[PDB]
Amino acid sequence: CMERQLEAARYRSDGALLLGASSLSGRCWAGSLWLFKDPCAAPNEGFCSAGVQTEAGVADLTWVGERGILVASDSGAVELWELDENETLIVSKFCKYEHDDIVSTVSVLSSGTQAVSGSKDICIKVWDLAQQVVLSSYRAHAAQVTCVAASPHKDSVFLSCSEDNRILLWDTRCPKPASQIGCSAPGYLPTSLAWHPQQSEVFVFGDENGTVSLVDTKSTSCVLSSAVHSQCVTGLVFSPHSVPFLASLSEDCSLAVLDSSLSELFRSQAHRDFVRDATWSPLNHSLLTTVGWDHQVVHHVVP
Amino acid sequence: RVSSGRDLNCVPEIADTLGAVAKQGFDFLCMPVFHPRFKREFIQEPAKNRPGPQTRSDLLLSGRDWNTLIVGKLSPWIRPDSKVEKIRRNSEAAMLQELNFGAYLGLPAFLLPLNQEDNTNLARVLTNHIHTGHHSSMFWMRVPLVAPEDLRDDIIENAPTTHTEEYSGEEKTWMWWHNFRTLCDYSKRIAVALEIGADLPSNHVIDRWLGEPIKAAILPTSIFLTNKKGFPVLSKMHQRLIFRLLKLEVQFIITGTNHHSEKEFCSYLQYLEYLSQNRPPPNAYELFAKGYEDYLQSPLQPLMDNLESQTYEVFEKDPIKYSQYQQAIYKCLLDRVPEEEKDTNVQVLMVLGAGRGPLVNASLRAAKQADRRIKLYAVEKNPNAVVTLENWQFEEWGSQVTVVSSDMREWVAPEKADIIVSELLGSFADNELSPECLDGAQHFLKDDGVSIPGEYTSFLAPISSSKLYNEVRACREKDRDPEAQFEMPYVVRLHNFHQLSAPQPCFTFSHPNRDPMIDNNRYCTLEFPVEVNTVLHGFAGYFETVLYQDITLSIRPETHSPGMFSWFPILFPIKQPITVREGQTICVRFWRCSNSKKVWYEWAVTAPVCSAIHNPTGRSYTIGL
Amino acid sequence: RVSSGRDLNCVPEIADTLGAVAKQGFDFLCMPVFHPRFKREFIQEPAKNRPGPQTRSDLLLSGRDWNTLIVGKLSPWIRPDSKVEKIRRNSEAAMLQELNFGAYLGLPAFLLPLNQEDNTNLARVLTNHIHTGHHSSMFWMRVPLVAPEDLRDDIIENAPTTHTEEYSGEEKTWMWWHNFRTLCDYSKRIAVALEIGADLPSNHVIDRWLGEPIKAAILPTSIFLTNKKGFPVLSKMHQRLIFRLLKLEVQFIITGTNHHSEKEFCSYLQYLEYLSQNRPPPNAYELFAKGYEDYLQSPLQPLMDNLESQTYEVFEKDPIKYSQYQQAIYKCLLDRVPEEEKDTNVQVLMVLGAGRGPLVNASLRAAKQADRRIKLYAVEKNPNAVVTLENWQFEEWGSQVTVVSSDMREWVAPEKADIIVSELLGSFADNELSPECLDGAQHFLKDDGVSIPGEYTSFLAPISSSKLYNEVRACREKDRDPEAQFEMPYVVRLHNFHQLSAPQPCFTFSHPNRDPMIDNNRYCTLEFPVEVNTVLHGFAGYFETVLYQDITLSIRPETHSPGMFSWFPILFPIKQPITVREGQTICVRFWRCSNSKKVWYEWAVTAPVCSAIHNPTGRSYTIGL
Amino acid sequence: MDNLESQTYEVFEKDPIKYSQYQQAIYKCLLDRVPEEEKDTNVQVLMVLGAGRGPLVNASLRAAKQADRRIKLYAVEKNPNAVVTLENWQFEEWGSQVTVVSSDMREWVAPEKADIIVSELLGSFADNELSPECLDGAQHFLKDDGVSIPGEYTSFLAPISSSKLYNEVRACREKDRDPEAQFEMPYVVRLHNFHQLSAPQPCFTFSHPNRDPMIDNNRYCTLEFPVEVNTVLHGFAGYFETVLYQDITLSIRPETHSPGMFSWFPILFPIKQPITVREGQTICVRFWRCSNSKKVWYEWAVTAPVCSAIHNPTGRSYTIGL
Ligand SMILES: Cn1cnc2ccc(-c3ccnc(NC[C@H](O)CN4CCc5ccccc5C4)c3)cc21
Ligand SMILES: Cn1cnc2ccc(-c3ccnc(NC[C@H](O)CN4CCc5ccccc5C4)c3)cc21
Ligand SMILES: Nc1ncnc2c1ncn2[C@@H]1O[C@H](C[C@@H](N)CC[C@H](N)C(=O)O)[C@@H](O)[C@H]1O
Ligand SMILES: Nc1ncnc2c1ncn2[C@@H]1O[C@H](C[C@@H](N)CC[C@H](N)C(=O)O)[C@@H](O)[C@H]1O
Ligand SMILES: Nc1ncnc2c1ncn2[C@@H]1O[C@H](C[C@@H](N)CC[C@H](N)C(=O)O)[C@@H](O)[C@H]1O
Repeated sequence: CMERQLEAARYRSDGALLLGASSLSGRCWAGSLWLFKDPCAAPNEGFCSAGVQTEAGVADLTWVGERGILVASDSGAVELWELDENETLIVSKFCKYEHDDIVSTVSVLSSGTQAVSGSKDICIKVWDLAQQVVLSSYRAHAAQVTCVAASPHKDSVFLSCSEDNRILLWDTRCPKPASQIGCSAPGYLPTSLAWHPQQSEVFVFGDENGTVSLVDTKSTSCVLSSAVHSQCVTGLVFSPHSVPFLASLSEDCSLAVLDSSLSELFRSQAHRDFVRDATWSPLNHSLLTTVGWDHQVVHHVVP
Repeated sequence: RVSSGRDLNCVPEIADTLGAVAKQGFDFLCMPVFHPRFKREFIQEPAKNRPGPQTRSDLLLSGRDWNTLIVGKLSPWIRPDSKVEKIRRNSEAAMLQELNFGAYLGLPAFLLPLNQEDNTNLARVLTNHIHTGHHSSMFWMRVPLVAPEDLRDDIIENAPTTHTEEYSGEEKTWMWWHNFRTLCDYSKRIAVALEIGADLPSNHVIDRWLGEPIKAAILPTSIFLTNKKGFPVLSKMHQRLIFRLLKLEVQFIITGTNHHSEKEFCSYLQYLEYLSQNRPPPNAYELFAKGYEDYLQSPLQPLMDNLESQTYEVFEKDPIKYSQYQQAIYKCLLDRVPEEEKDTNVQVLMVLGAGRGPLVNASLRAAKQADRRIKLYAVEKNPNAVVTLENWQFEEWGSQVTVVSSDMREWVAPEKADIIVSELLGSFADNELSPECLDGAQHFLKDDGVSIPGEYTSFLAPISSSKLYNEVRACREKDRDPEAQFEMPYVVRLHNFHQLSAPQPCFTFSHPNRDPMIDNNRYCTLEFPVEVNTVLHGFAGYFETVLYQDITLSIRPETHSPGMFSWFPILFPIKQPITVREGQTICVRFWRCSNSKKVWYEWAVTAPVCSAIHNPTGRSYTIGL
Repeated sequence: RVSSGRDLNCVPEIADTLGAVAKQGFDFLCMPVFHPRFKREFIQEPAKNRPGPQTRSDLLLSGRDWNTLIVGKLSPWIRPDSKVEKIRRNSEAAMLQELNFGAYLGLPAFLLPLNQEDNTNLARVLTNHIHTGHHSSMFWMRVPLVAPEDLRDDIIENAPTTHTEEYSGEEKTWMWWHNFRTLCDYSKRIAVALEIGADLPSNHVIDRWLGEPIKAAILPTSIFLTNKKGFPVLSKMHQRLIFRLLKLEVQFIITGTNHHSEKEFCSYLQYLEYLSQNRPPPNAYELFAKGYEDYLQSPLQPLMDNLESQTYEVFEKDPIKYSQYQQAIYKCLLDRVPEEEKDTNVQVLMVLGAGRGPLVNASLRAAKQADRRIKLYAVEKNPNAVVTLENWQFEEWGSQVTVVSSDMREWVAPEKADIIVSELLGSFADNELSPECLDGAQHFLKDDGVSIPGEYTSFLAPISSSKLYNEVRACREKDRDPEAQFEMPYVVRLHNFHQLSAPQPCFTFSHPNRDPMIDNNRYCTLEFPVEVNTVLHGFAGYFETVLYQDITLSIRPETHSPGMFSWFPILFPIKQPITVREGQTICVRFWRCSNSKKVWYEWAVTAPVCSAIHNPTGRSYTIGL
Repeated sequence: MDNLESQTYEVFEKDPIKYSQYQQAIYKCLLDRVPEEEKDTNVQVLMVLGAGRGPLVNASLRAAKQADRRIKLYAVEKNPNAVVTLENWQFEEWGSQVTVVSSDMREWVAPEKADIIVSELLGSFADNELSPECLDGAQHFLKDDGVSIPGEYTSFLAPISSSKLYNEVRACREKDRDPEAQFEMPYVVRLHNFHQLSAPQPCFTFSHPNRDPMIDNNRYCTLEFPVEVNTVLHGFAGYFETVLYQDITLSIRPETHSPGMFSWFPILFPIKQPITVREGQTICVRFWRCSNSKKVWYEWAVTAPVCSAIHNPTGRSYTIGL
């Protein structure tokens, strides 16, 4: 049986669907992890490939390679779950209690051997996944860390953002690893991040007020911006196309899809609660899957 | 033993978690009452219509467990002071919702953070909650010694942490608490959960919190060090603060995960227990005072009222006051009658205000210690104690002691005294009219006669203390001036307070007083150099007295008579708190005033700003002649 | 176990005597504080200058012994109301002297007699004492059921005892207590030590003392009878009074010498213990109420406030209310769906104000008892209980129960009801706005739909009780009308009181109410025949309700639902007590009033005299819509 | 909750500017809604919401034979005592052109919809007589393209110094209530012995009609008043401005005050304790408008250069009855 609040949806390269969800109300506050080789069968538990209960809720997750699942837990743990040989069990590889508060965000760095986590405890941590240890611990921020995002191609570079209003570009090769970046004037709080998968120099960020903006790291200047949403922007997900489209999800319960100049191509009101994640099919590049706290798994068709 | 809770921000199952932490040793648990990640919408559809339940059920704990074991926590996404209107309105409504739920549940406390400068709207919402109905939870505001922004790693290349020290800046969080608490008009329901950091800030930043209503101190696991054998312990400097916090008596709260994997959570706890086991034991004074900290008493009306038998009982047990008197009487006897006169010379000794007789006995012990001879009068105005006295001189003293039932200002003495002995002293020395009483008695002391005490002096010190300011404010009564509480002094065992400058002498009286024209009125100006930032709430008074020569009594802290519990300090409030800054001078003015019927004090602060003149005319407070 | 003291008027040695009586079983001792025969002079010489001591010393007992074991007695020569001036002045001064001494000593009580009609000056002196300082003794006025003059042997030839009975005369001593207590302005510090005689007076003389503040009952040895084996016992009629006095809970006092020489003093005591061992055990109701007698509660603001979880908890334990509801729902189901329709017909049942769900469960039990089928809505305005409810319908009820979070006056119902079920009732029936609430809900009951309750009726009875009059008076607050306390009703477990006439119906409401024009305002006149003399202090309210057909709930004493503790009576005070005489009628008038925001009651007595109209405009008390 | 007295309507009916300003607004609106070719064919439905003794009904009538256009009038009034004056007006004078309606505008079931609603429900702080709540519950009977007159209003605040007024407030202590309540309610006062410390700044703004998807009349606002003298702060003078129609306005803001208009004095919002302000400091003040279903109130607090207590929390000392 599956808890109502769907937190995460990610396609594997082979087309199978990883699902994360928490119980955010009722007697038991926990979470679970699900694998759905039939993605159209989501989220019925009987018609799943694998599935397991976690100690506490899942605030975030990400695929590690092809069989690993890296989880941001309410408990302060970062955990790594391993997919079965058959891929019919999901087995705990490590549970490490290193954060002092809810771990809110997690991301795998380019070479698949390290990860960065972000916490309400205001810390950012760099993990050796093979070693199951915290390599580095950074208190750069002054309020809870909202999102960490690895660069596509460099193991020492990642974005982070906090309710302390700072967007930070990181580079563990420098003596002083973080460097504050963003728009001319300090605007609204940064709530979501995604690197451009082609131009490894550009990213987008979403704010608390529903604006999506495009940033050059080179210009240290905000290129374009658009008011996409009427509420906070919780996720930004680029399509796997040559010229990638950008999926935009929100607490206004809608999904939008925008082109590279950030114009609206599509919008979906299908959800009736917060939209928590988007994931593009590796197979059908026009098929896009969103999940939300309504416990709906919706497969969209994008022009 | 310490009282301590566990702070958690993750609770999968309530029954399990409560058990686990109770096993570990904790007295209570701080947890979310809604899931910390469960952002609710109150206005926009469809999110607003989210099917319930909105949280987990009250049935999961007994009514008693809720009332004694659980401290609520505001959900961390609730931001009433956000610059985004919609977030401001969901937060306003969600804060109400969570606060109403804690009240429904009967929770004894509830935590809310001050984690930024502007908390106006949080303050307004909470004030509004406080003034809605009849619920009982304390509110603990989670404030750090050091702001998060001033605590960060210096690891941002283009945003360095500012190196040059700012005396003010490092007190920024006291001002967070101060403004918040002012906004909410000093509600007795709002207290401090002070969060202690790995790096302590400077003394001065920490002292700042002296006299604030600290109900709990939050210790992250991360601030603990590791000893030889792997156990958690604290730095020397952290220990000093633990001791000050134990002395104050607060509840400790452990927060964060186990950073000593070798042992369980009870290890942190056992260190705190170790610390309190290891502090000094209560001295004799501290044991007497134990129940009385910041408890406010109306001072005795010494003349218009008669003390109760049990009041004489409690103070007769003073292990220092009477043996000090004996020693004064002893030294005086020798000085007045030479060895050759010893069996020829009989000293007339009068005890003025003899109570149940201890100073009469002390006199008697002084005579067969000096080996000299004395005739005793025991004068007492309280006819009820006169019963104890007259039963003493029949069964014991014999005709050596002449018991006299009357006022010393009234008595027609058969002969003159060599020595008058009295203890007519209150905590501000002369606040029981010892001057007026001994003045009207002195006509029967021989021209070369000694008074014991020979003199006394009162002292004043400015103080900070929100707690006491609030205890006074709460003393408002029906059918009198709504501000009278502030225009009278209180005998109080000052405990949760900060003394802002060293005590300075105020009024002085000498006995006998053969001033051609006797005047007991006084006017005095005091200038108190202050070297911290703070808020002034009143003046602690104390006193010193010269019994005889070098034999003294004192409640001035610097020269306090050890073991002597007979007097607590006195507190003289002011109607309105006054902000004082580093390096400023507090100027205060006291008058002693009288007419034929009564005596009173009037006071006013004149710098760094003026207060109203307090108690003009004895309008709120007089001492009856 | 009883709490009892010994009354003595002779104490040679205090330590001995205290011991002796403690041995015998007594909890405390009533004794002189000065020698009863020791007439003192305060004005004329030489008598005035009598060398002391004036009495024995406080040192003879511990402070604790004084506070817990000794009750003072006024010296019997003290006669403040004598017609001889000099005696009047020595008495005034000696009464002060003895009273000051009891206060000095910290005595918990002190006895003074009312042994004659005129006690004005005694009253004045005592009043003056009460308003001097801060002392704590109760004053117990020793009054007999029967005056000594009405008790004498008829053995004076030329002064016969008057044979013809006088209804009034035999109540002369109640009027002694009444005037005295009025003089002293009802001080909460003055209570009754009622002296029981060998011959009881008539019932009516004794009932007179119903609702007075009796703190002790004094039993002379002389009134006890002797049984077969020589032990002391009491007449059947005396036992009845002992039982009423135990029920009231007072302290017993044995007075006089041992008139059963065969045994010791503990024998009298052991009989009293025997008596209280032998009374009925507390029924379920009496056990719930145990801590609540004459304790005054502000009634719930049912709509503007949300009940706390522990409040639902306490009342969910009612062993009768819910099983009565179940039985009403049961009978209704059968009446609406025939056996042939049983599996075809699904009744729509709405619980309006569902709290934590007990009436939803009772509905469910009623359905598989009637063996019929139902669809349930659970409406609740209190979002905190809605949490309990929504956790119930996920874990248990399933889609058979639709939980609805809103006000019943607000809800847009998807379908119409066959049956609405509610318990929105306060102690005066409609004082929680059940009428207004069900009125605005009824538009969704089908044309042939049943409301449970179908109707309710409130009832009123006039009462006597100085104790409650004083509890109300003491409810004066700062910052509001100084008489508001009297212009609002109180939920109270009426205990020390006398009910003056039988309850009479007041307001009645029916549901549904398809009155063409609905009006919930009411005006009613009641005439209460009174057959005793007494003083009126207020009106006890009660109620009855028809759940379904013959299934009822009631807190009217005559028809009280057994075991049902969910409602205490309600009290409606009047500002000023009113004297009523044998055979008079008390007339009272109640109005129920409203506007769109609130509902309130206004009341006035119109006979035998008028009171002021109480609570005009809801100036002191409204019930928020 | 109260009904005005006859003499109160009398005094203000004598305002030499307020009504002729209304007439001019009604005039301009009529022309804008009905073209010359429609003039004799088009009859505008005009509703006066809160009609008092009829001056805005007459001003409407004068506006019609000034614009030379044709109108049907409703005169709604909740005060049954003024309704007596009104119904005696429409018998003796107005005739069936004016339909007098005795009820609350929030309550009335209107037979038809309005082209134009006309009202003056304004107090010295604009919205302090519940004009928003009143026009909100009335708007369902304004046609989709209907105009409200006023179209909008805005309140303004300025900090003030004045020991005299501080003392007048202090002296307002009453028996049987909070001894500090005097300070937690505003006063209509012709401010005279006082010093205004900074220029007035806009506070709350309301628009009519308000077809906000979700209507919310609550408000929270922060104002920063630059002060360039040394002084002591004792309270905030409030004022207001309103857009009747287009460029036709009323104002009691000193800088833009409507000349001759005496119908409103300023409002005063005290603080419990005076606050010392120094040359070059900023006074920061915060106002909230609050409500529930029964009442509306204001709560305020100073946050710089020091904080005051939050005033009037919960409407504990002062509410405006719905
Ligand atoms: C802690 N404590 C326990 N019982 C107390 C009774 C009175 C007081 C009390 C009340 C108001 N003022 C004072 N302090 C000033 C007095 O002058 C203290 N002296 C100390 C010596 C003394 C000796 C005999 C009789 C009375 C006294 C009182 C004490 C404190 C008590
Ligand atoms: C003896 N006791 C112990 N806890 C109490 C809480 C409230 C009250 C209380 C306070 C004011 N008025 C009342 N009585 C009138 C109420 O309508 C009684 N009903 C009885 C049934 C009921 C069921 C659920 C929730 C509340 C109630 C309240 C009781 C009494 C309590
Ligand atoms: N003017 C006065 N004349 C006579 N007795 C006084 C006067 N003023 C105060 N007293 C008594 O002086 C005593 C003062 C007490 N502080 C000392 C009691 C006793 N000497 C002792 O040390 O225990 C009280 O018993 C007062 O009643
Ligand atoms: N107008 C209303 N609409 C909805 N609920 C109401 C209304 N008035 C009162 N209530 C609720 O009705 C319940 C009344 C209680 N006396 C009964 C609780 C529950 N039925 C029980 O017997 O335990 C309370 O929980 C109120 O909050
Ligand atoms: N909700 C309401 N419904 C109907 N009348 C109202 C309402 N609120 C206020 N009023 C009336 O509106 C009038 C407002 C006055 N300021 C104006 C009087 C008149 N229009 C004039 O200018 O002289 C008063 O007569 C109020 O009684």
